[PDB]
Amino acid sequence: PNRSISPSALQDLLRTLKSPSSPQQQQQVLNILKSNPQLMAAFIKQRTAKYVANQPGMQ
Amino acid sequence: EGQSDERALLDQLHTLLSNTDATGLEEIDRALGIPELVNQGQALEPK
Repeated sequence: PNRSISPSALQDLLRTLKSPSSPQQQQQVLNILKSNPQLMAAFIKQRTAKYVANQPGMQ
Repeated sequence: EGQSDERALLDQLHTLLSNTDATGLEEIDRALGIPELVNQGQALEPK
């Protein structure tokens, strides 16, 4: 996790959401999320994008 | 980096992590203030 920053999270953050967020409901997502900063920002960006595409209000 | 395998594995990982939703992802979003960042317009920013 150096060339690609998430190649470990490619197993563990992947299985952390492939195994659903019911037994995976906890901050165990958030604890692997932080590892690749671009994945973290891409999460925050597309999370926000998914929301404005559902509940924009004025944005 | 050389965003090649890093790009492709980032793409599939942010696709998983934003595939619509996940039932505890609501907490992960509010733990990052994301439902507030919505009304701030953060989705519309290039950064």
